[PDB]
Amino acid sequence: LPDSVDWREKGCVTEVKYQGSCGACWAFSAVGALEAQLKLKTGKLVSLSAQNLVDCSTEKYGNKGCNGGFMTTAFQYIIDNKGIDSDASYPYKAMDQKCQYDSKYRAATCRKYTELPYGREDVLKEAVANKGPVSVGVDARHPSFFLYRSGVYYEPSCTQNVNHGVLVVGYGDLNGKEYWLVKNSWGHNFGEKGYIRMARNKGNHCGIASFPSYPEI
Ligand SMILES: *[C@H](CS(=O)(=O)c1ccccc1)[C@H](CCc1ccccc1)NC(=O)[C@H](CCS(=O)(=O)c1ccccc1)NC(=O)N1CCOCC1
Repeated sequence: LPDSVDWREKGCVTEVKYQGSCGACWAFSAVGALEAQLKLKTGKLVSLSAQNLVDCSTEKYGNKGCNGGFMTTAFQYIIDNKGIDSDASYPYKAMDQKCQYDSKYRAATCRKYTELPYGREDVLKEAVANKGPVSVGVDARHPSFFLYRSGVYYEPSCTQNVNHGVLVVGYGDLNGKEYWLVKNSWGHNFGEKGYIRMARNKGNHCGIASFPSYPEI
């Protein structure tokens, strides 16, 4: 395993998106993971439809559109549905709509997904390096998270009580302090150009390694 990894360098991460008034962070976290796999298997990088998950991966999957969801059930939907549209053909309107999936504009498919063991940052590291970007949940209820702008984020009062779905696109160390490179979905005005570096190997800080998962085409 390399001392550091940044899947952006490998051209496997689309542009940071802005979820707006719709709390579909789970939707963005899920598509982000698939996008990296689509690129890794077709040399083509395309933003996948988050709206597609918000309108179609609903009750049967335990998801509530703009009111919250699960990355794993989002993957199962893509498998059951055998496809998901691209952002271009099924744009993000930031609100729940009637499912408008159209296989004519399918951009990717999913074969299965894997959930990693709870709290194991060493397994997450091995996955991020060898498999690609991993979808994880983090405790982002503290203001210190919102006010973030630079450096390795460390919040003493963080817990493993996750509530926000995001994407781990790499890891490394900045001045001795280890970190996870996390892509957020609050626009480019958050942290450093939409990303945030979170403390690594600090006892599953903010529960970043609590519920990791990634898709496989
Ligand atoms: C996205 C997070 S957000 O940007 O912090 C946000 C804060 C406030 C309002 C909107 C978004 C999203 C927010 C849900 C929400 C909550 C309250 C009001 C409106 C919207 N969070 C979720 O969708 C999470 C994602 C799953 S997780 O990463 O927390 C996780 C937990 C357990 C195992 C694995 C991963 N899920 C939910 O919030 N819910 C609630 C509804 O039922 C489905 C799951």
